[PDB]
Amino acid sequence: KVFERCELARTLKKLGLDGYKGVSLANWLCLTKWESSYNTKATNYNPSSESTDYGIFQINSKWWCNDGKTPNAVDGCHVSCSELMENDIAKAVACAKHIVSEQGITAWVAWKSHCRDHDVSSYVEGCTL
Ligand code: NA
Repeated sequence: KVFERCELARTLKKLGLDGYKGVSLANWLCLTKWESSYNTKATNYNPSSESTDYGIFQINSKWWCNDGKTPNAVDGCHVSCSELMENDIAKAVACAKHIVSEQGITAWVAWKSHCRDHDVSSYVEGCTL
């Protein structure tokens, strides 16, 4: 599923991400924009660790989900990487909560590069929340 921005905003808020461990909704919307363009089926190969980033949060297979093919890997979220690409982002959100709790918001390099020290208020512009 590719989300519209405000549709995603509403979904992330319903799933308890607004302010979760100090990360505002608009920050999550900026992160997911730059990571995946709001596409739940986004994938990107990471040759540095021969791994793949999956779904709207671009969660990596070396650490956080099982995909079988990744060498020297663990499954921190106890989930198949496929489940992090479901149209229903519930499992993806649960795993993001785990990641941010364990490693902090800086776990997402895309957030550091595009969102940190930027005004991200525009991500909720025109959304009913
Ligand atoms: Na894994």
